[PDB]
Amino acid sequence: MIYLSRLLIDTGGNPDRPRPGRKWLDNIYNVHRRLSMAFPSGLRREQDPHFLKPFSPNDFQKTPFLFRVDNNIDGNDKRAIIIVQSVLEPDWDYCFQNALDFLAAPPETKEYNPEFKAGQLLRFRLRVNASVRRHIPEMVQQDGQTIETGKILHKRVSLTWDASSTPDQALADWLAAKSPKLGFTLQRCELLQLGWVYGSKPEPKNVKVKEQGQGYWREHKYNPLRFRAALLEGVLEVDDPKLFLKTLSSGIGKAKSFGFGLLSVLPI
RNA sequence: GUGAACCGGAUUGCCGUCAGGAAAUUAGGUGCGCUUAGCAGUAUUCCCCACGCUGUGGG
Repeated sequence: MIYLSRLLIDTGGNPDRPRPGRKWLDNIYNVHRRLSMAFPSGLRREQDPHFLKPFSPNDFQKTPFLFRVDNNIDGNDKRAIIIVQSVLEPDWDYCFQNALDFLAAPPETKEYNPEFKAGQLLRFRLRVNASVRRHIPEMVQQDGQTIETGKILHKRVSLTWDASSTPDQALADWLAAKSPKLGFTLQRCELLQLGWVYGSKPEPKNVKVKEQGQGYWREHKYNPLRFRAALLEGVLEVDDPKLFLKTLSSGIGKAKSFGFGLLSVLPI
């Protein structure tokens, strides 16, 4: 079975007061870490019932869950929705017990058993990371002059199109190229949002040796994280019920640890 | 093992009954925070592993 969970954030109100929930969404790494803190081990929960001990990733279960962040929901109020799809039951009352300021509504969870027959029309929403891997010559310095270096870099960069092609056509072709393998066939696809997603990651770096021995003194260095994001919505038709269920709960692209793979399907 | 050694200033006691700081006070007169900007139609996306001469998988 699948577990589907929904979280709500205000992202509104008085701008002259602290808003930890709205500020929490400025870094995708922080969002991923906070969502990962919702799956504690059976020993950590017994030892620390209040989540008041130092946080170590080795004490939390590893499981490839997926999530997406949606915005602009109305009713005279602003809302940001976080939708999480997982293969395990989340523990929201352990993750947000000391951070109830973050949310504007209690978390909700439910079961999900999608059974689809062959040749069924579905309405889908999903966000992609438009990335391709290429060999790039290394240009450096640019101190008024460009100096080339002989090394060729294997780098994952953004998807590009020609001057006579619209981004929508390029993305539709790029998705229809792989849609045979995933297990569905498109009928219409339109691009809604195209942009970037940013984040920062801490990394330990050694500085000096310990006089008493047994380790170093260490410090933190921050590494940037940039991704190309494109949101799509449209209609699809199931080819075979076997590969489609594998496409779900797995992702349809890269950067799946930063909310970049999730298929949302409605029966039309 | 020294004008040194042995060596208690000790026993008893309430400072209690008395007291209005009180009559009177406007802190008022004058003042633009103003000149400025796509979260988007791109030409390298920070790191690692495997298969090829771009496609999978992890942060």
